Amino acid sequence: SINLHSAPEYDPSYKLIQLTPELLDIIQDPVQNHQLRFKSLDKDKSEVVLCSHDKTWVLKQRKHSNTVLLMREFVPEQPITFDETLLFGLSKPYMDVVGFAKTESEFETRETHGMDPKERFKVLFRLQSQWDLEDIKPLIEELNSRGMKIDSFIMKYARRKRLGKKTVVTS
Amino acid sequence: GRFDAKDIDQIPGRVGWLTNMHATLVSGISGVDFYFLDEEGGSFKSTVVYDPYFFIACNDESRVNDVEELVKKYLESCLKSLQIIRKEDLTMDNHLLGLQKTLIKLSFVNSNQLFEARKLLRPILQDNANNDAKHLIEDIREYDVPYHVRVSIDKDIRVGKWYKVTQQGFIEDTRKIAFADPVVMAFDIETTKPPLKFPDSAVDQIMMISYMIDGEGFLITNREIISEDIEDFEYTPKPEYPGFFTIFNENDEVALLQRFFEHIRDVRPTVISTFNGDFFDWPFIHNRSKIHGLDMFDEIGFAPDAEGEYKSSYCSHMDCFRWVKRDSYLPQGSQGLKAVTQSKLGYNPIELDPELMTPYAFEKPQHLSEYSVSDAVATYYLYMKYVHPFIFSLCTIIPLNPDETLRKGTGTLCEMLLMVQAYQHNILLPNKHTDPIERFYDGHLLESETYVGGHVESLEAGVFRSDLKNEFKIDPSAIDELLQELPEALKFSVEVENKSSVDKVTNFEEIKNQITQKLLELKENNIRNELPLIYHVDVASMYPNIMTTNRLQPDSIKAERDCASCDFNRPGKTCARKLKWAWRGEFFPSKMDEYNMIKRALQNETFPNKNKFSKKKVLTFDELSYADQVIHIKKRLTEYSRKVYHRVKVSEIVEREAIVCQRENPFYVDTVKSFRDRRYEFKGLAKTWKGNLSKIDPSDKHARDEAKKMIVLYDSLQLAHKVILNSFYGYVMRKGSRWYSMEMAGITCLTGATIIQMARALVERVGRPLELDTDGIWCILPKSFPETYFFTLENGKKLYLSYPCSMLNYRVHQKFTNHQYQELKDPLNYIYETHSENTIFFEVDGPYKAMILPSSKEEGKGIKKRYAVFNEDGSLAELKGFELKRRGELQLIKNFQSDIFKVFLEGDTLEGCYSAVASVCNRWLDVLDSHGLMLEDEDLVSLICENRSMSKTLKEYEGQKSTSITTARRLGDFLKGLQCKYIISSKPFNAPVTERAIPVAIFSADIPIKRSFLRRWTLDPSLEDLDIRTIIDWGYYRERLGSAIQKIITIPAALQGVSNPVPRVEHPDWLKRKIATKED
Amino acid sequence: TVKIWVKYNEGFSNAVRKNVTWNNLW
Amino acid sequence: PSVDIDASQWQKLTQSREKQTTVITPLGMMMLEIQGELELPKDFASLARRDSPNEGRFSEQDGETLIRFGSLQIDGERATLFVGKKQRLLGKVTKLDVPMGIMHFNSKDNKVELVDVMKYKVIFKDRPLPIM
Amino acid sequence: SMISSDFNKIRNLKLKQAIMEELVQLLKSFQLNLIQNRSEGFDVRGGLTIDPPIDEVVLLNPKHINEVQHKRANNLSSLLAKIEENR
DNA sequence: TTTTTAGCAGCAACA
DNA sequence: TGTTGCTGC
Ligand code: SF4
Repeated sequence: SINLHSAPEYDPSYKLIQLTPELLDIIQDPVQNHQLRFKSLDKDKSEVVLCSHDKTWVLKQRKHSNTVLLMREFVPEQPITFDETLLFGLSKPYMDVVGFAKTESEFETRETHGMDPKERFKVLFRLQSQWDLEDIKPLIEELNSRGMKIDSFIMKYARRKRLGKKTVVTS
Repeated sequence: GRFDAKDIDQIPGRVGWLTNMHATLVSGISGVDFYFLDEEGGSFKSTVVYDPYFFIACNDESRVNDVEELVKKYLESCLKSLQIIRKEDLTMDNHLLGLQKTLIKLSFVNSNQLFEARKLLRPILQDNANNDAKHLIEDIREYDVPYHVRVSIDKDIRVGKWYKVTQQGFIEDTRKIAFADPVVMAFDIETTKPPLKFPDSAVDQIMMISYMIDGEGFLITNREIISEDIEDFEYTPKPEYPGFFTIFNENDEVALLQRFFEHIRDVRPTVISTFNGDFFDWPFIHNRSKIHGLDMFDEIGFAPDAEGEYKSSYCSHMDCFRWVKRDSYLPQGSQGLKAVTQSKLGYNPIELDPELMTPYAFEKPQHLSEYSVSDAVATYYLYMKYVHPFIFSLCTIIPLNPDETLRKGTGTLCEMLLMVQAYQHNILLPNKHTDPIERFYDGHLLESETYVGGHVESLEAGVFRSDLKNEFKIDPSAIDELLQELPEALKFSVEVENKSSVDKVTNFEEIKNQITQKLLELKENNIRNELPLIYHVDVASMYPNIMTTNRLQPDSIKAERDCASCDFNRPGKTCARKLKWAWRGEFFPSKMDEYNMIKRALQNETFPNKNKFSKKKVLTFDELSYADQVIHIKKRLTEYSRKVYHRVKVSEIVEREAIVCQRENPFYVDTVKSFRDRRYEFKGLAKTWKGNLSKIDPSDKHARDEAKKMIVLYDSLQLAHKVILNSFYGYVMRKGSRWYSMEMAGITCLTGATIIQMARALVERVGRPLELDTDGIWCILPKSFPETYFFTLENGKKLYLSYPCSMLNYRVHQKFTNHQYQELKDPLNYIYETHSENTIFFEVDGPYKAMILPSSKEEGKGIKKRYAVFNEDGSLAELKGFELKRRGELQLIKNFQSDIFKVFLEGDTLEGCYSAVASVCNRWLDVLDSHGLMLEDEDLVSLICENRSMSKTLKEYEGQKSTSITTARRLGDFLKGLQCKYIISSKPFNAPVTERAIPVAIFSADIPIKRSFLRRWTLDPSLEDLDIRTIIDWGYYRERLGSAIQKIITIPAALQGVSNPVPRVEHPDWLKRKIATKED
Repeated sequence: TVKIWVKYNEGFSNAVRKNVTWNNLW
Repeated sequence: PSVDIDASQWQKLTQSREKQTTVITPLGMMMLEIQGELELPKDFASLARRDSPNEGRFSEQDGETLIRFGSLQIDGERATLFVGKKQRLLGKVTKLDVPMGIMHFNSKDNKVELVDVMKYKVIFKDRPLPIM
Repeated sequence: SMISSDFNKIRNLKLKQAIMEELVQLLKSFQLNLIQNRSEGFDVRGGLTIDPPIDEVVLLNPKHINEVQHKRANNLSSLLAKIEENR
């Protein structure tokens, strides 16, 4: 069996980051110039990203309510013998591990590319009471990166109305 | 121009989908405003004006003109117009020959004038009934239909449907089946509260409002309460539930309320969703708004209605908790937001203790904001995945708006559907049934009458497992019957179940010979000890199918009189189907002379006037309402009956017979048949769509996400017709509803009880039935039994055969088919055809890996409606009774139940399974027998902890007194909805458990405070030890766990005759005696 | 000396995702 | 600001050493998750000295007071952790869906080092029992 | 006549609030207390009454008594809510 | 003021 | 030992 010990003081520098399959492939590549780099625009405000040589992920910390202890194996400096308590199913000790860190969070990586809706729709409907389509699409791209149907993007404030072949946008 | 709905695109005005409808008064004339999320547009309303109306019935059709002149002259102050009309009345003799009741239609300018006409006519009806053209007025009909429901029925306008609004009225489109996407807001609110109390809107503030709009998240924070500025963050609990939250840090509670009302005006939501916001959120916002001098109705259009529910004109209020209570099929222990999120969205939301919310606004406001946005995300995705598609689908068929469609009881939804169908067939609606205030049986006063409902049996108790052997004792004569029935049962499976012809089936004799061999081997070797097949056989839509098969409606149940008055009543008549039902009275043992003696005694007593601003404080007995007279009679009869007869009630069951007309106008049953077929239609369409969602390419975003929403849609119209059908099945006993039919309900139940007892009596001869509940039988069959087969058609398609199912269905069709069903082939000549109708089929579910059934502590008695069932993969398929899933309860029993259920999948025999389960029982007994000196103190606390919530504290609480009541009072002494977390203390010895309930929060309190209250609560002034283990009643917790062990395990094995696997928990003395008398 | 134990949480909870600043690491 | 992750040493050690066979990597690592709070003493140097010599429940190693808080016995997928004299935890070795990775932020030199990559975890989801 | 006036005809909320503030000042100048008579006894609508009852001195006409009582009940609840807000 | 039904488990009191 | 109430399946 392995005896589990704990130190009075943990090193808080050790943190857990989730490694997706793609991250694993990147990690096992000695070829890269730059392997991975943590980047941020500033120290106090901007988000922190994780970058490979050709892709960028934004980091998000996710706290959990459990006690998570990482143990590393160690070789005791002096031979130490422990008493047997009423413990059942105990093999001879062969190595020793110590919980050296206590982590409360993980770092998730989400792929990312390395203004008021109602007002913008109001001004769009203004200059032109009735708008085309291919004409209005590049005008509304800027409001919601939610990846939606362009009609839904428009219906956030202005409204569509059809006729024979054309569909115009009014209110 | 010429009106034709085929040329709709030339038709003028505007097309739109009707999202919201309300009754209005226009410049007053009555009208309905209709709100169209509309296509293309953001929205637009349009108004339909229509005269409110009702009917007068006459007793003599020869003098209708004398009644017409009377009512013109008597109602001149309020009547707009009058017209003589004709309707079919199914209570009229010979209406089945086209005889229609003559009626006077009274029409009004508005609903107020209609109500005054009712106030003028009601005295004439009361004089005529108790004591001239006045005596020709029989009754008023259709006078109580809601006005918007009237316009929706009479114009066929339905929410969820698309219409073109034109001068002539509303025209239903047909090309657009998909809903429009309304702007959907969903919100939740976080409030301050005092320790151990509920929030009070008079003193407590709103801390935050979390919301989502169409998938974007928002949080408003009140910076008087929230200590830091919260930054924009993501709460995405799954990749299918994104939640990006933009934060509005507002200076105070009034800026928070103004921002919330401003943002509602900007986005113009046509749906607002909440979780329980009818009774917390909106009441709180509205009271805080009133304290700050804001009028929430003039700000956003929201006000409390006559029920105290929050509503607007333009926007529907979709309280998800209404759907959770009515439609989700969740038991009441799983109806709180977290347990709904776990059971429906399949994740754990964030969970905060309500006592930590107000502290965390100052100490950890980021973690409070994470909790608040979690409940907005949970509410938004609960609405969009479940409530939205379900409610708008119901609106496409029901003449109600979304708010009423969410909130009315299911039997009222049946009433509206039956009113549409009766109106479309020109049938006259019945008046609402009024229960007689008293009834008598054999000169005894009835307390209540009813029928014998669904049949339920608990036959065996034990562990049954696909890998453990069971003894079978097959009746060889049942196998001889099955061998003789086999050719016609297989033909029936091709012709009736699979709707094909035997001539197309290439392997018919191969399948027949394979089943014949297995049956012959089971006949010769009729005593076997082999593995089981664990099956459930259940009747598809049982009561609806009994109703359609027997042509059961309340439009047919005829007396011998109405049957004798009918011109179709000849020698040789086939159309009078006689069916049995079991009536059940509960009556007082007292006779009519004793009743009259009690009445004469009460006439000498004096009673308080239920009058308020009124004056006369005292009434005599005869000055009371007849309902109040009978309430006082029933009270004195309960005392008298108990004193003279030593019992309060007698109950008696009488088998009765009733006549079901087959020739009677088909409108009820046609609604049921047609509704059943449309649901089947959508199940079919569903399957075709399932094939479409997989056949195609995998580029998920390639204009095929419209196809998947419509899949949810047809599923939803399927579930919708489903609820509507099972409801018709109930509605018919809806006291106070129309089309009521207490009989019909008794026939439906007794026919069902007879079908399931017939099925059980076969299954008991070829296998072992374990439990029977109404429409379902749980059984074990021998593993050698004939099971699943496939017929091969000439076109290479395979038809499915389940022999255990088809052998039952064949016997159901030979015994319960209606060879008297009549249908009207020629409506001009009143020609009826007679055919054979039966729609009653078992379905089969399984085979299953394991089933666990509990036994009683009483000798010879099973426990009905309690079991646990497991799939072949070891997943928990179905459960019955049990706890844990409940709000509060004792945490020890929840953790024990979480561990124990998965372990019933272990072991290769029934004894081996009970031994693995007994290992876990002993481990959980060791924790208690060791006084839980192990583990950590706080953990012992939680597990031992029992939690209970109080509904409304206040005076309900000055009221009763008990353990929680004791915990709440002890929290009040120390520090609606309060969570009473408590333990039970050993001291005072011999005191009731309700006086030994100590709040757990005392263990975390300062040693002087802890000492003073523990001394006062244990009645021990000398208590110096303050360890939680010496305070706890370990004997009480050991009895609680021992009683869970008895119910879930010791019983099963010992009830099935296997030795007791947990000897540290003894059997009850009746069960010990029952085992000893079984082994002797 | 025998005062080491686990105060059992009745159910597993995973908290809200949070953004990370440079100071969050150091 | 910006800083690289140094993963050369872990990578070289990974390529030159065999594939991970058991729950413990060749470099000797293990994680652990407990549904609860591990209640430990607030001080250790003072309390490590009063532990009698026979028990050795609080040992001293290289000037650090380590507490012997339990024992682990791995039987296939099943695993048991004994804590103190009064706690027994039953759990399982589960293969991680997402291989976790431990790193190390050297604030001093502004260097980041990849320490190791996990593939398994030992989870204990049931209420602790006495050691019997 | 000022207390019995139909405030339901006034669409302008600001003007309704100003009149209600003046009426609260008049009720205070005459020391007219709004008492909730809870002598109803059946938890439905405890009628609000003015103490002293000016109604018994002013209302000579039995037809006007019934009309005024129905109008006053809705006004007195609004006035009580405003007196409680001011308190 | 609006409102589906009956059969059953089991805790706790009292006839 | 039985019935009766209540909650909730
Ligand atoms: S049984 Fe025949 S004759 Fe009698 S009421 Fe019914 S339809 Fe008429």
